[PDB]
Amino acid sequence: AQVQLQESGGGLVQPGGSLRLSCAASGFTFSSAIMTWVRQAPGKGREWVSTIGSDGSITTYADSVKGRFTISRDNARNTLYLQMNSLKPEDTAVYYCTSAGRRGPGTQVTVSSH
Amino acid sequence: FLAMVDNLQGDSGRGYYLEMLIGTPPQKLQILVDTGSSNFAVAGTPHSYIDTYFDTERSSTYRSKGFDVTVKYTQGSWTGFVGEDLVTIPKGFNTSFLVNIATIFESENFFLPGIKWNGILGLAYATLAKPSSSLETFFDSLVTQANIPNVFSMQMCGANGGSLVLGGIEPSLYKGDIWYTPIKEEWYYQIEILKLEIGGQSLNLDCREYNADKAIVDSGTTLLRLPQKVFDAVVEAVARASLIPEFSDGFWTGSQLACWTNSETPWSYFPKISIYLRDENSSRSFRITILPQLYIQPMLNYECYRFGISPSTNALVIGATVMEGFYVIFDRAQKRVGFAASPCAEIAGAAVSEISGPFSTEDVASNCVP
Ligand SMILES: CC#C[C@]1(c2cc(NC(=O)c3ccc(C#N)cn3)ccc2F)N=C(N)OCC12CC(F)(F)C2
Repeated sequence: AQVQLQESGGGLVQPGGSLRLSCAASGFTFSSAIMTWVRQAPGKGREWVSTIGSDGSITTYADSVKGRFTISRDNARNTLYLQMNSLKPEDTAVYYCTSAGRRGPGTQVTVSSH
Repeated sequence: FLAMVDNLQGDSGRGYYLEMLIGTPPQKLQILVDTGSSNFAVAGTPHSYIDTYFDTERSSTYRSKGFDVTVKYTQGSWTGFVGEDLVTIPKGFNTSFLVNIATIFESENFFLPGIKWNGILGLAYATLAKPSSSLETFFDSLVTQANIPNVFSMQMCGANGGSLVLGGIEPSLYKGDIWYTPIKEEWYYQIEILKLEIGGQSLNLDCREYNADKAIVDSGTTLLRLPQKVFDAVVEAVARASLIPEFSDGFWTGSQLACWTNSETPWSYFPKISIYLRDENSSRSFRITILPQLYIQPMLNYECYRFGISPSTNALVIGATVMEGFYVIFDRAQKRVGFAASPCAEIAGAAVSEISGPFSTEDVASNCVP
């Protein structure tokens, strides 16, 4: 069950900006897996962002991104998404997807005012 | 972690179980803490030797994966549906966490008589998960979603209750030093045994004897289980170390109880049993030690006792017989098991376990696992 995962879509945005991240899955039955987004900035504690259940109807969010971010998936395309609006500088970090113990490499999100 | 102190109920026969709240609205179950399996498996229909089960139809957040899980083992078997739902751990967390759940509809030597739990919390590694290691484990769900370290620790006090600390080590649960031994293979909590000593005397066995197929740490096994050759050698050393008229053969194999005048306790004439574990530095070991009172276990005018050690086939299982002596630290982030002397592990004002170190491993191979 070699759970391989690869995120994309980060970049450098301004306050009030937006991004949409994706995560391509292979190795496992994506359609049957709980999928989670986590973030890690340097020098900080790891922080959960959002989880989604396998059929997509069940989704939970960290209070720090409730109503600013939205998690979604496409089972037919073995792809996980995260839409991120109202970006704040505190949102800066490496965002990654995790399932069953395993994670991809991550994608960088920077919200710089400078 | 103070919220997590004394969150376990039970003893070594009931099991140590945690109160878990599943679904919406929440359904309260009593869940066995099992470091020897990797599924969150609960009772899905009513059944003999249980009062509650989780009714998936009465949870509005429940989601079926549309497949079944099947585990045959030597004692027996269990079969359930696999789904997902929201859980809380009230003696522990505020928030609810989305996890996989197996709801048991059929089994054999699973729900054995006198259990108080109606499910199992498998806290071992992904590799044991069923139907496959892609079924995210409860603890891997909780680490990710709750933001805790990849560590938990367990103290059993039934030698009442105990503590499952998810996330760390609680200092008020141990005194003295933690000693850590490496996890050799992340499936079970498989650790390397280097020597058993009874009454000061080592058994004369190749250290390989104690690790084919595996030595593990399992809260979900009641007794100290030993490969038949090892068992037979522990029994022989225990009886020679004893010098007092013999126990019955029936005692040693679980089929007989030995009894005394509620007054003259049997603990003064039996030996210590010490299991040596390899330290993180391979040249060094440390020994965990159980007095008679943990392996000669009480069950009007007479107190009676069972032997707390049984034979196995392919495993040396460090179960509740031993973990009842120690604060046991499952440090998955550092690939090691830690042991400290449990302060609650005391009877009639005597400590029933000991930990000491360090000793030389210059006499044993560089690896005791085959
Ligand atoms: C899922 C699961 C599982 C099992 C299992 C364990 C148990 N365990 C107990 O009933 C129990 C009672 C008292 C104490 C104490 N102190 C601990 N454990 C029951 C059924 C199982 F099925 N969990 C463990 N650790 O080893 C026995 C197995 C069956 C198996 F598949 F080989 C694994």
